[PDB]
Amino acid sequence: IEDHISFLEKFINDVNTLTAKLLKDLQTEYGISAEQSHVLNMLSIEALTVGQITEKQGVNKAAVSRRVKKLLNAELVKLEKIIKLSNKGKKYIKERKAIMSHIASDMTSDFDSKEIEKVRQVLEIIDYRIQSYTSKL
Amino acid sequence: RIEDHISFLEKFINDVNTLTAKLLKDLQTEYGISAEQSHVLNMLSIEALTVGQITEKQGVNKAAVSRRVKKLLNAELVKLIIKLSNKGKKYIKERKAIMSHIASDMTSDFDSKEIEKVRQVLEIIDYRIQSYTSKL
Ligand SMILES: CC1(C)S[C@@H]2[C@H](NC(=O)[C@H](N)c3ccccc3)C(=O)N2[C@H]1C(=O)O
Ligand SMILES: CC1(C)S[C@@H]2[C@H](NC(=O)[C@H](N)c3ccccc3)C(=O)N2[C@H]1C(=O)O
Repeated sequence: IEDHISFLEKFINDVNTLTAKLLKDLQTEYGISAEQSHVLNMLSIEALTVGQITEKQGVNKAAVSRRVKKLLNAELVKLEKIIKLSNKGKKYIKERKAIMSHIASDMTSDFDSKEIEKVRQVLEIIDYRIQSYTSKL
Repeated sequence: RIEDHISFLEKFINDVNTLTAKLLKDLQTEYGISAEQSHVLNMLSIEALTVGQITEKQGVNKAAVSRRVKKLLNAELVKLIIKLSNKGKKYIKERKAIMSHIASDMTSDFDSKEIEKVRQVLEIIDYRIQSYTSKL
C-alpha cells in the first residue's frame, strides 16, 4: 500500500542508474553532461522555457541557465521564446532510443503483449491523473 | 512496436519526478535543503552508505556527492559511514506523509488486482534492470 511508493522510487532509481551508464559514451561524444542530456531528453517531449524546465526539474535556476545556453552554443537546442531541439540534437535522441530499445526489448522478449496492454492502461490513467494534479497551484 | 512503450515509461517517470519535485518544494524549503540534498536523505531512509556508494548508485560527480554530504552534516540530518538522525528521520516521515496521501487518493479507486499486476510487471523489469546493471 506504500512500498509501492517505495518500489517506485527504487524502480526509478534503478532505471536512472542503468540509463546513465548506458548513455555514458553517447554523451561524452557530444561533450554533454547527464542533465544537459536529460533536458535534451526532457525536451524531446515539448518546447520549454528555462523557467518551465527549472520547475519541472526541481533545482537551481542558475544551473538550468547554463546547461541550457551550453546547448545553444553547441547547436543542440534552439529558439522560437520557446526552446526546441536542433537536428544535431535529434540525432542524439535517435541514438538514445536506438540504445534504450535494444536492451529494453531483451528484458521484454517474453512478455504477454496483452498482459502489458492492461498494465499500460493503468499507468496511463495514473499518468493522466498525475499531469492533471500537477497543474493545480 | 516496442518503442511506444518506452516513450511512455520515460514520460510516466518524468511526470513522477515533476510531481514529487513540485510537492516537496516547500518542505525542502521548510527544512532548508535542495532536492539534491533531499535525494541523499531518501537513499538513507532505506539504509546507510559511505561516499563511493552514494557516489555510485546516483553515480554523479565524485566531488558533487561529497560537497552536498558535508552540508547535510551541518544541518544534522546525517550522522557519520553516513546515516540519518532524529531530525533526519523526521523529515522523511513528513516526506512520506505527502507522497502516500496523494498516490493513495490518486489510486484509491483501482482494483486491488489491477494494481498488483502492475507492481509485478514492474518488479520483474526492475529485477532484470538490476541484473543487467550488475554486469557493469
Ligand atoms: C540520457 C539520460 C540520462 S537524460 C534523462 C534523465 N537523466 C537525468 O540525469 C535527469 N536529469 C535526472 C535523473 C535523476 C534524478 C533527477 C534528474 C533520465 O532519467 N535520463 C536519461 C534519458 O535520456 O532517458
Ligand atoms: C562554470 C560554468 C558551470 S558557468 C560558466 C558559463 N555559463 C553560464 O551559464 C554562466 N557562468 C552563468 C550564468 C548564470 C548562472 C550561472 C552561470 C560557462 O561557459 N560556464 C560553465 C563552465 O565553465 O563549465
